[PDB]
Amino acid sequence: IPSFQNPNDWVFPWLTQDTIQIAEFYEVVEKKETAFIYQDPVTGEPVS
Amino acid sequence: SAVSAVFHNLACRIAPDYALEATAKIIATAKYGKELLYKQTAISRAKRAPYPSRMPTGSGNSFPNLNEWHYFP
Repeated sequence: IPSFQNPNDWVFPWLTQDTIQIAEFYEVVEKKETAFIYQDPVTGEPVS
Repeated sequence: SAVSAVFHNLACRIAPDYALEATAKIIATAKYGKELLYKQTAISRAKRAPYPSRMPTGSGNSFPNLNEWHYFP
């Protein structure tokens, strides 16, 4: 039954029964990568 | 300062008992005197009553955090 702190108004010209919230956070890590080359045995083409 | 008013109003009221009626200076000072005693009171009672049931909350206002001013403020 999570919350954030309520983004919504506390004036409340109406009040809905449940409006319970959860926050999806996005953080950045570059990570990257290298190599990992293979061939395709299906109808030729190496260096995939 | 309340002395200078009252004794004129008092001397008028007990005058018919003595079969007399107050002179022009006594009734003039009596009315002007009691008016000066009420002068400070009528100044302090002046100020407009709170805003009506329907009044904007404005958008020139910065963060009022309320909608409607009813008899709220």
